[PDB]
Amino acid sequence: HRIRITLTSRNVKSLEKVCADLIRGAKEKNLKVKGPVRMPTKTLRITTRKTPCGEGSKTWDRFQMRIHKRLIDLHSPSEIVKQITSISIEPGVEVEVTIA
Amino acid sequence: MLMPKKNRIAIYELLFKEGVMVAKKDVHMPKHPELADKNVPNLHVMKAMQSLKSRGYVKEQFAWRHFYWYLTNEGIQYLRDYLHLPPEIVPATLRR
Amino acid sequence: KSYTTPKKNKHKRKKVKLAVLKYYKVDENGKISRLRRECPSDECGAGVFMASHFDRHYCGKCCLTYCF
Amino acid sequence: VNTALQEVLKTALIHDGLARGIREAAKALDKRQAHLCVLASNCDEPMYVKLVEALCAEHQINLIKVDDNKKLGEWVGLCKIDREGKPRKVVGCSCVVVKDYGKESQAKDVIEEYFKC
Amino acid sequence: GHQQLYWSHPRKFGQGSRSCRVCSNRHGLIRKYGLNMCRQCFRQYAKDIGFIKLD
Repeated sequence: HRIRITLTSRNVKSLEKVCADLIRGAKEKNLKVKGPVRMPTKTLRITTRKTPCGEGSKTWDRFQMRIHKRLIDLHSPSEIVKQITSISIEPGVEVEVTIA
Repeated sequence: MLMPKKNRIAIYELLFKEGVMVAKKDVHMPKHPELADKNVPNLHVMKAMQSLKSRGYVKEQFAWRHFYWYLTNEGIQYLRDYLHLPPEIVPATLRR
Repeated sequence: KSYTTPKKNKHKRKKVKLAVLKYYKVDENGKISRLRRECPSDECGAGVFMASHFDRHYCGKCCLTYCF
Repeated sequence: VNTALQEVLKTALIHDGLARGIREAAKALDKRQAHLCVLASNCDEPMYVKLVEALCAEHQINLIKVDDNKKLGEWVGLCKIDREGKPRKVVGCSCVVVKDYGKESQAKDVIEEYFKC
Repeated sequence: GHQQLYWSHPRKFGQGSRSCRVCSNRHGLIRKYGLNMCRQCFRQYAKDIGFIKLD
C-alpha cells in the first residue's frame, strides 16, 4: 500500500491549504498518514534585454517562476484516495496518483 | 490555381460534418495533420478557403500562424447545393 | 518594363485535332485495329497510350521507356 | 424516352456518374465500365460518326439518337454558368455515358424497355 | 522536377529550421524550456505564462 502522491502548484498558500485539508481528512479517516515532504524549490530564470532596439543603456530584466512540490504517503487503496482527492481542489495545484 | 478535385470535395465534406476549419500559415506541410488518409497539401486548402472568403462564404481569424474559418449561412447553402446532398442533414453546430 | 536581354516565353503546347482517331484504323469490315499499342503497365488503367517515336516508345504516366 | 434520358442525366449530375466526352468514355469502354450511351448523328459530321460508331459498337452498347448537340447541353452539367434565367451559352458535347448507382427510378425501366424490344 | 527542386534545400538544422511561434521571425529566439518565442513578444506575453518579475 506504499503510494506516493505528488502535489505541484505555482502558489504556496493554496498548496498548503489543500495539503492541510488532505492531512486533516486522513486524520479524521483514522488512517496512518505520513507528513509532507517539502521538495527543494526549482527556479526558472530568464534574463533578456528590455528594449526591442540596440539603442540605449545596456539594461536587463529578470524573470522568475518558482515551482513547489509536496509529497504525501498514504495506506489506503485507490478508491479512498479518489473519494478524498476529487472534492474541493485548488485551481493552481495538480495531482499524480502512483502505486508502489 | 490547378488542383485535383478530390481534395476540394474532401475539405467540403469536412466543412459539412463540422463547421470549423483550422490550417497553419505555412506552405511547407505535405499533409494536413488530421487528413493523413489522403494526399493533400496545405496550400490548396488555404487557397480554396480564401477563394470561399473572396466569394463571400467563410470568415477569417488570424493571430500567429493558424487560420480559423467559420461557416456562414450562405456558405452552408452553397455547400448544400454544390455537394448535391439531400437538404435534410444538419451539421454538428446546430445539433446539441 | 524592358531589358537589353530578350524576353523569355512560355511553351504554349500545340493542340491536337482528332489525332487519336487518326490512329484508330477501323475499316468497313469487322476488324478493329489500333496503330498504337496498349500500355503494358498494370498500375494505370486500360485507355492510356504510349508516345510513339521513330526510335523509342515513351509512357504516359508510368514513365517507362521501350527503346530498341 | 427523352424525358427519361433527361432525368437519368440529372441523376448522373446529382451523383457524379458522368463520363462526358470521348477520352474517359473510351477508357470506361475499354475498362468494362460502360452502362448506357447516347450518340448525336446528323450534324457537321463527315467521318466522326463512323469513328464513334466503330468505337461504341464493340460490346453490347446501346445508343439514343439526338438531332442536335446543343439540345442536350442544358441538363448534362456542362454549361452550368450564369443561372440567372437562361444560361450564358450552350455548347454541344457528342456522347454522354451514364454510370449512376441509384437505379430505383421509373426512368431506368423506361430506358430498359426502350433497349429491350 | 519543380516538385523536387522547390524544397531541395534541407532544413533539418540552421537558423531557418527554427521559427518563432508568434511572428515567424528567425531573430532573437529563446529555446530555454521549449518556449520558442522572440524576446519582445515574450516580454509582451510574459505575465500570463506565469513568469513574474521580482528579483
